[PDB]
Amino acid sequence: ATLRELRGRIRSAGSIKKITKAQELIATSRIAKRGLCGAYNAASRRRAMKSATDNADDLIKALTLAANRERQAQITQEISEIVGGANALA
Amino acid sequence: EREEIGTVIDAGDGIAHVEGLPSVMTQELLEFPGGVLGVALNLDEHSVGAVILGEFEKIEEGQQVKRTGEVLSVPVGDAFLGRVVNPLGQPIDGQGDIAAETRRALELQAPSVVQRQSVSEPLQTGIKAIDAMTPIGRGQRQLIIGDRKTGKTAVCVDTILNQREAWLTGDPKQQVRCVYVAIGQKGTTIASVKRALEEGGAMEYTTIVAAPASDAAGFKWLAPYTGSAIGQHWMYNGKHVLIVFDDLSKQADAYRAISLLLRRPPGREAFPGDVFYLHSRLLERCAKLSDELGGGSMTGLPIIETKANDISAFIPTNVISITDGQCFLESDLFNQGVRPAINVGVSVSRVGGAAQIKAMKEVAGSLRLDLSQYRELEAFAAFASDLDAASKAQLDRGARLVELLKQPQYSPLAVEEQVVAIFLGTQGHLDSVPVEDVQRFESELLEHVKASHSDIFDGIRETKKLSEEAEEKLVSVINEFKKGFQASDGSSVVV
Amino acid sequence: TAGRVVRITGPVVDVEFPRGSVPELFNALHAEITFGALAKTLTLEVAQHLGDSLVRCISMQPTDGLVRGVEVTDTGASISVPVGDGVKGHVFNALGDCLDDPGYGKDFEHWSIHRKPPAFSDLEPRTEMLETGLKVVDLLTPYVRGGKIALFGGAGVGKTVLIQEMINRIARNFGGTSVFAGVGERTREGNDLWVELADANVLKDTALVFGQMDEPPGTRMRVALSALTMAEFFRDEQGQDVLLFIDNIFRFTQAGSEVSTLLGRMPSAVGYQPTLADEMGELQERITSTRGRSITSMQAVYVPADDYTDPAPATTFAHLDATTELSRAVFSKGIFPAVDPLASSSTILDPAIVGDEHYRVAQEVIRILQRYKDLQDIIAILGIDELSEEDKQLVNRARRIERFLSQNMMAAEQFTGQPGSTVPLKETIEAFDKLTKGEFDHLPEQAFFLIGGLDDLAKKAESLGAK
Amino acid sequence: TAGRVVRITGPVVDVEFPRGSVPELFNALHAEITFGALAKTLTLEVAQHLGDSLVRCISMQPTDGLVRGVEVTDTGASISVPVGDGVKGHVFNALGDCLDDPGYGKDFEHWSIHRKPPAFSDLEPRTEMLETGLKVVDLLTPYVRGGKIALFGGAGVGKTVLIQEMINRIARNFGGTSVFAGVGERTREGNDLWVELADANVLKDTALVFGQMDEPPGTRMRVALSALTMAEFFRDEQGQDVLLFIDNIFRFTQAGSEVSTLLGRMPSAVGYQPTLADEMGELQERITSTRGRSITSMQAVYVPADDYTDPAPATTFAHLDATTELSRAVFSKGIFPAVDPLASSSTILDPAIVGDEHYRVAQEVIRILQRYKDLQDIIAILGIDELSEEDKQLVNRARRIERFLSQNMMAAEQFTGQPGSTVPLKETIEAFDKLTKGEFDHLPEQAFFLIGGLDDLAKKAESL
Ligand SMILES: Nc1ncnc2c1ncn2[C@@H]1O[C@H](COP(=O)(O)OP(=O)(O)OP(=O)(O)O)[C@@H](O)[C@H]1O
Ligand SMILES: Nc1ncnc2c1ncn2[C@@H]1O[C@H](COP(=O)(O)OP(=O)(O)O)[C@@H](O)[C@H]1O
Ligand SMILES: Nc1ncnc2c1ncn2[C@@H]1O[C@H](COP(=O)(O)OP(=O)(O)O)[C@@H](O)[C@H]1O
Ligand SMILES: [Mg+2]
Ligand SMILES: [Mg+2]
Repeated sequence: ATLRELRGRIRSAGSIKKITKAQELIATSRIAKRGLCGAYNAASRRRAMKSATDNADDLIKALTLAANRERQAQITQEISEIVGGANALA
Repeated sequence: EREEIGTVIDAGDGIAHVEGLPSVMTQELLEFPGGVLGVALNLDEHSVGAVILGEFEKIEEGQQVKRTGEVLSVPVGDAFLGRVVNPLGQPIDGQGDIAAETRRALELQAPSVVQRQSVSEPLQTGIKAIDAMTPIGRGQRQLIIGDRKTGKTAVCVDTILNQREAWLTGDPKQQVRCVYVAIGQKGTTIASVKRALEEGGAMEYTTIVAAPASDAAGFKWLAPYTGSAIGQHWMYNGKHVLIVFDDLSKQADAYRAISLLLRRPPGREAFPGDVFYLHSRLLERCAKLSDELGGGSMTGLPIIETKANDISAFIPTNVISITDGQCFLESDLFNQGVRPAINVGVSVSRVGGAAQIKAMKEVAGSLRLDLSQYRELEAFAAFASDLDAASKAQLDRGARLVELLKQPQYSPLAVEEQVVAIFLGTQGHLDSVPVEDVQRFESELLEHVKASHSDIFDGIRETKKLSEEAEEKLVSVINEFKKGFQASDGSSVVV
Repeated sequence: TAGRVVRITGPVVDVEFPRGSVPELFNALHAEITFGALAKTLTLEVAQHLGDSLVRCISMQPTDGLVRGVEVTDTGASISVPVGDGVKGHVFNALGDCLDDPGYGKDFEHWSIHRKPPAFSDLEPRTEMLETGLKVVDLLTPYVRGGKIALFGGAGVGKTVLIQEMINRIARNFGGTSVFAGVGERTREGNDLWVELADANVLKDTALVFGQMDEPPGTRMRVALSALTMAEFFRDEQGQDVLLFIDNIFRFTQAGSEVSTLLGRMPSAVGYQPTLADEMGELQERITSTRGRSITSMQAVYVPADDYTDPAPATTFAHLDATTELSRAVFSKGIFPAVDPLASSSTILDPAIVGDEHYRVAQEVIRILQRYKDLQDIIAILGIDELSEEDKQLVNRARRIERFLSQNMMAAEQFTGQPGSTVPLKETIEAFDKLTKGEFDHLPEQAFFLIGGLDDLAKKAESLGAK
Repeated sequence: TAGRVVRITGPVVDVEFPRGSVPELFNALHAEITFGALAKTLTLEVAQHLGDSLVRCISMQPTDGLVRGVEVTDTGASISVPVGDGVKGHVFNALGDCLDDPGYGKDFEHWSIHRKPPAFSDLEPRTEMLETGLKVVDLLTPYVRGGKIALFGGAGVGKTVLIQEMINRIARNFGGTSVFAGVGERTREGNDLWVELADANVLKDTALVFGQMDEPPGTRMRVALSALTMAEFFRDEQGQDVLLFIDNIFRFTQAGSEVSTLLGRMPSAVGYQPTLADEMGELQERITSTRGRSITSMQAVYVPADDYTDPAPATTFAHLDATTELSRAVFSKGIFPAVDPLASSSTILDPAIVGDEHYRVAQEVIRILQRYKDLQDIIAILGIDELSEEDKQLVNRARRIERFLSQNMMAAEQFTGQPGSTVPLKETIEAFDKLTKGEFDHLPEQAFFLIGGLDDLAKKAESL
């Protein structure tokens, strides 16, 4: 279930990235003319959503690397089981 | 008649080991008592390992096995049209004998690299998404790949049904003979497919090779080759053939089963080291022959079922590498109402525009980029006012084009109708039409044009081009019909 | 001319026979265990001819106490079970012995449990809806009379409860014969079903065949064939409509995988036997209606580890006309039946068979739920307020729809304490048409949870202060 | 002294020889299938010595119709391919048989396909740049002489035209020749390539070696070595520069995996053959520069699951000197060759190799194009008006630079009547330095489409 969970997380992160990039562009437009504004309460929305888009990109990259490690490892483990059975039947 | 004989030395789950038969050939057909048939796959010093093609429970140690002196072969001829046969060419539809013109060995080599010519003739599927985005030419191998229940069989059946007008022309250069190979399918599923083909009058020109799920693994392994041999007989006689393999995943599973039972070394996913060879040998027989050999062709539509949409699995990877293009179907698109559920962003035809007629090539030129831009902009759907005019127009046009590519099942369209529909989409004639109405609008327009302006369709079909006069007449007809059309929200679609 | 045990390894026994007396494949042989505590008569099924007059067989009972060299007798035939109207109202094991009245059915006609499936020319596709009264089933996974229905799911998502629900709604008023095959499932569940059928007075029309999960692999392999042989007799000889329930068919496959390597077969992917699809094909293709002879079959299919890509359920999917796929995700939300509306399917859900209105409403429900699934991660991170107005409306509608697909079932009262309900198909279609238009958007979503029709909805809403 | 078939298991054939006549490893043996429909001569390749005078071999053709006990003849050598100038303009399979003219080249000199790389002392210790004359390649992703260039890009991006362009340039600029190795070649595409090269009139400059997809894994494994052997003859005996095209190298790796599985070897990680790295090294180390002559290779590389850490691409990229990615986006703009200047890379774009000025100009081009890519989304969604004036200046300059990376290619003369250009490296460096400095922003954009150096730029600017 590890690979399935990782793929679900990759899909979630991709959707979040798309939404945050759209919001960053909308904030760019609104600058020329809610609480997603970074440390504003504690322009700012544009920077916060650019940061969030970059963070989601990094998350997608890391999750994809983990997913590929898991995919390779599953192939290797499956082959190990198959060949172990074959050897024991040799 | 002084026959060479061997003896069954062991038998288990569809495999028999037979001593003797010193002169047996690799892949030779063998006869076991009770009219049981086997295939010699493993030849060694001690015995011959044989795949039993049916009634394995009849086999017993000590039974006499005879060699036939012949590798696997099947009868072939025109009489197989409209019939359902098993991978040995035997009818299973209960409709009597099939008169065979001749016999073909299943493993005859594919046409060579100098016995072909470039794929240049459209194989119209009648499905707008395919005929515009990933066109298929005669001689091409176009993989239909997707998860279960994504509409793969529906697309193949629609293609076969679309060949009916071509059949009725009576001209062998336009006619397409269809072979449907069912591998591992439930018998009533095959019956449903045949019923669908009969309703659309496709069994006139269609043969079904059936290897249902209850058949021996040998039959499932052999069925694609049998369908290929039947089709090849026509291909080498100047005919054009469309063969559907539904589906090659089941055939690979059957071959893996046989190989493991034969103790052949397993690799990734436990497949033998020649599964790629299995499918590539099958699919390279689909070809477009040169004029020296009669110019016939066979178009392959292998179907692959992915699990959780993992196209990097072993067998999908192999078949994707083998084929000339891929139609990826997706269940998420299917649930979104995008039917047929083809992912135009990842689907490809390497033959491309060479497989389209000029009119389709023209009207469909901008489709790919329009759809890509729409997919990029979809995030900004709710901010369309904030979008600049160009991006807003791109968003609206993409929505309308996505509606345009939708198609009901069992209803393929003629190439002229497809051209007119895509012309509506890509010439901005759907811009004034509400998205939710596009489909209906299109259908009605196509009805209208067929009722009173057939000359447009006639010009497109005869010339394969949309002339300037035809285009202007079509535009005026569109605007008049727009005056006539009632949007579901009541707003006029005029201007 | 008798054999003798040569090797014993768990449930697989090698038997040597005199040359010229090797039993045919699938023949039943008898061997004695004489140890007092475990004394019994083993039935062995011939699996392979190993050569040199040796056969590899699968024991039907545990081999504990079996001794090398003891006599093995060939019955000359396959395992055969009693058939006829007499099997109705009685409980049998995979070997045909009657459990509730031992010795009963000894004198009946007996049929071998190994049989070829119907000929292809005798097969007729079935397109006729079998209305259940369950909203989600009737709307999104309509069942087919005389067709093949499966309930897929991981462990403990409600396959058995839904099987009992379908016995309640379909078998109770059935005008034909019912066959229930317990394949490798809990003995307690079998006793519960037996008692419940006796209470409902459905037992008199039902033949029960049990091979429980505690039996050796051979029994779990053959019990389905035994039940199916009884059903086939009712289909082809008596010529009446038959209901066939199997819980759980996956056990068949699992049992086959448990003896595969002991039978000397190199394992396939994911540890399954190489013959997975072929054995499943034999069995499943026997489970079918033929022209004029109806078997409505309903199979519970266990999905190992909830992994729907697992080869067993993946291979099973091709054999069904309708599939209700149960989801752990839906279960954990408290939605019962835990049906995944997006993944489930039915071959008769198209306008031609079910009509334009039903098809349209079902497609709209699926589209809304798919969009909600797409939006769930965004709602989890950024919150709902960052959606567009239309997406917020769709999310509210989707939450109400997903809750309204849940239903208080008759078989679930033992768990909720709430009595069940039945919803007519027309009412279901109208209710979901209203829901997809937002006609109930003003009611609290908790008003839609585990109810029947629109009257139940109104009552619960008033109980919640809405209307 | 001839052997006999003892076991047949698909493409694996066990053969028994008399005690003292056992063939050496990798020897080519010949057997006959006499059944009329499938009649053929099988080539087996000795893979293992099983002991007791048995050898295990991989059949190069399907074994259907083979009979136990048939005679097996030892040729006394490994698979050997014809070599010489005669192989140019002709199509061969992995065994040296001519496909376009059966029997052709049987009298040529024949070289064994199993050869060692140049001796360690015979190698050139310093990298060199293969000046192609194409602006984009020369400036941003210079190719290494004797190195390996990965090529990427789906159908329809101008990949075949780029291959034809490189064939042209190696033939006309370096006086060299080309060898195309279709590893796991689709027969339709092999035929298409043959006809297209004949139409382009570059077939005479190139030898085609096809190991087709529908062949057993052995030929798909050995076809790359066969093409490499022809290229090695051209480099070492005819003293020519050779360009060796391999499509697809991943299919060579996968055919190796299939063979390894067929021979009963236990798979390594992710199912590949245990000797994956050794096989790839044996292939790739033969592609080098030695004694003043070089084989340069452009190799199509498939990446499973887009996973660059997958063992096959990971092993292949240990040997790759440059990467050229062809982008549908660039192609759609009419910029040919459609090389994606940002995704493409070269390991010799360093000051120490190409010089300081080249490095500086290339980095400036990359920076401008990257900033343009960043501004692209704003341009598309909010419009170019929203951008600051400096952003507009950068957009104009970057658009001119990216159009100037286009060129009129030799192979493009057959579609557009105009001939191609060869821009010297110094000219490209100075032209792009001026372009980055902003000395042509006034000139119209179309002036930069499909031209050579600065003379062409001035000519087209005045013609507009
Ligand atoms: N264009 C379409 N429009 C609407 N429904 C469609 C369309 N194409 C297919 N369907 C429906 O989708 C469902 C799946 O179709 P189909 O059986 O062809 O898919 P599949 O991928 O081949 O499935 P399987 O896994 O059963 O082989 C069926 O109900 C079919 O009627
Ligand atoms: N419709 C339902 N309503 C309430 N609880 C249910 C319902 N269905 C199942 N459950 C709970 O989940 C458990 C699993 O049901 P069961 O059908 O036995 O699982 P499986 O899917 O493994 O057969 C039940 O024992 C019950 O406690
Ligand atoms: N530099 C160019 N000038 C003119 N036309 C080109 C150029 N590059 C590519 N094309 C056209 O684009 C098409 C695709 O190019 P090609 O290299 O054949 O793609 P692929 O190799 O992927 O099939 C060709 O038909 C060709 O006519
Ligand atoms: Mg299908
Ligand atoms: Mg249960």
